[PDB]
Amino acid sequence: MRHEKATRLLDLARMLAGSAEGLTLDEMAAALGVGRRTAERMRDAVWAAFPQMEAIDDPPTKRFRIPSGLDFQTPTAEELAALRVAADSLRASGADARASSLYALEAKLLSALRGSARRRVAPDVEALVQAETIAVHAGPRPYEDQAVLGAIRAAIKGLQALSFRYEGGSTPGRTREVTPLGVLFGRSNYLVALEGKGGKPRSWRLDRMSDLKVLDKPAPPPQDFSLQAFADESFGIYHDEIQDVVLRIHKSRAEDALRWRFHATQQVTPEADGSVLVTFRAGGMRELSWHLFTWGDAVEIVAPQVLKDMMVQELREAGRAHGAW
Amino acid sequence: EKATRLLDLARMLAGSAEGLTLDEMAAALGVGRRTAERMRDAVWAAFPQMEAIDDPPTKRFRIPSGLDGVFQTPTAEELAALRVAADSLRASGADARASSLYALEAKLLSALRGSARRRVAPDVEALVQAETIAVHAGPRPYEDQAVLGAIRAAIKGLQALSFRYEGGSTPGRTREVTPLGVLFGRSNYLVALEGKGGKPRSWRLDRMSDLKVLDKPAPPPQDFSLQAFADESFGIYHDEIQDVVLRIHKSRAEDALRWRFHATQQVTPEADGSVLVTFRAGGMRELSWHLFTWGDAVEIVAPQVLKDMMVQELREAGRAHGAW
DNA sequence: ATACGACAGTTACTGTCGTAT
DNA sequence: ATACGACAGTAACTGTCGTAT
Repeated sequence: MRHEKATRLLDLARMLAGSAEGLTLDEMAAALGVGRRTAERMRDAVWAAFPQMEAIDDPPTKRFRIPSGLDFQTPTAEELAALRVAADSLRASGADARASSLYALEAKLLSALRGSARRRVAPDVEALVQAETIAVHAGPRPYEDQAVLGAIRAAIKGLQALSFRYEGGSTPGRTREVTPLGVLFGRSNYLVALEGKGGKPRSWRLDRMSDLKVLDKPAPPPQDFSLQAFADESFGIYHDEIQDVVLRIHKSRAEDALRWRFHATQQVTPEADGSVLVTFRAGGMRELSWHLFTWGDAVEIVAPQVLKDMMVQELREAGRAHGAW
Repeated sequence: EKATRLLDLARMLAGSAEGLTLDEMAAALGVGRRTAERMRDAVWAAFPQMEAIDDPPTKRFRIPSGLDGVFQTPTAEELAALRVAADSLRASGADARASSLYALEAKLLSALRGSARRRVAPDVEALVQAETIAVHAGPRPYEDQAVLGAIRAAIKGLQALSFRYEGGSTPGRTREVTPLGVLFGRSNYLVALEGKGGKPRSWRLDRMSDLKVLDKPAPPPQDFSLQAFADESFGIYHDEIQDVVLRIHKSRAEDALRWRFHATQQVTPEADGSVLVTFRAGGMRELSWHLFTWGDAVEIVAPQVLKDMMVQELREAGRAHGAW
């Protein structure tokens, strides 16, 4: 028996899918006409592609099977359109990984409708998807190398240390052992991970990570660590000292201020004089100084001093560099 | 990667509903046309029910059945991707877009068999807590289901929409337009033509009320792609389109390389180490806000309207904060 | 038993180029 | 326009063989 490397994967997945009790490596090798070792490699491959694949030990041996795992109810165009423009927005940004997964969810999701449903909602969704676009922010393009990303998620799922060369941060070029905490998709993307004894989480730019390896050591994360909370410690990406920020939006821009997102923790309070008071705690003053720049003259930096300072040092730096003086 | 591209192709042809050209299979897998032929010849062996449909003067190929149910089950990774993309909008402020993906997620889990759903449910939950998307600060989008509902309905009926627009030059006038689409962004906008040969202009959804879908045909142009219109600006605002050209000093040069300024982009390393960035777009304020991010490391060489725009807003805030 | 590498040695995929019905 | 070889040159696949659970 046989058929070429590319199609043997479907052929083996189909086999483990239609087996009740599972097949052993020597059963696969005989059904694939390939022989023990590369059937192992093929079993490898389809487990990668079908994480639903389970193995059952009836010792001494071991049998592998893909259980059913599916039973459809034909969602709406706007649901589908939502999914597509979602994925469209992501590949438009350069987030090829997040986009890929969503395009794959779409393909399998479409295929699972009937002859009728598929061609019937088709022009519906593309009508919608053309009548919707997400504006793309200017900024850095995220590194989404599903090799490095797959390695992170692998280590995280396993409770295992991740290892990589990092070209950044005070001593480039060299191999680093971390406890991976999570992935922070932002301007670029970041590994959130503890390095070394008694560390506290640091941000590792995916742009700068080569040569990942999922080590065989346990690296559990602190039981008290929350990726969200870690992200919410800063106004943007940078984790400075966490400041108490106090801003006063002029009345001219109060309507905006009252329907605006400054931080996850914001309290906005309207004032009798029509101005609006904004308080929140966060690091990332520079990143904050930038956004305040888009408020023009309608914002007063009440607190903290260090914000006031960086706002002005930033201002005068561009001001001479473009001739505002 | 490359062991599953045959299977990635077979999924694409089972969902395409009318097929791909032999050459757009090559573009959605980055393969080169000849390679794709062999992929097609091998998908056909795995999926003999694949139809070949003439669409002159090329062919389409589609799997009309759907795959085996084992190539259809979505993974925890894809499920988690939907959620991270849902929770990203929920957090943004964009609760109408978000609840269609949660609706989709819901109908995906429900379609799993019981014992399968309970086994993947924790794998995704763990997946969604190891990943989060930074929410940038900015306006909380206005997504009134009834305002969006009205707009889409009109676009589906190719009908005129009339609303009262509290903004612009005579606020309160109820206006009748041809709705072309929606630009989701800082706040959200209706892009729409108004009357005889009008040029497309943007309408804030939060400045709309009294939305009626009238039964007057409102056909759009079909040269018009909403995407083209969106990309006419650097951000949201559509003033006169400028040929913007900047040099990123060689200090911040590696960032300039892996940076997105515009869709009409071109960045090339100059000789002295600088990087030259060129793109074509209106919206000079939003652009000058972004150039503030670079501080001293960017010089504006054209246009002067962007320099005057930068110095205006640079001087506006410098006085406001005590800089000079 | 399976998990899994290191590693000669065959071959398969890639793409370019024609010749077809 | 494809459906297809053919054919060098590139790249992985394969199977044998270790060593570890």
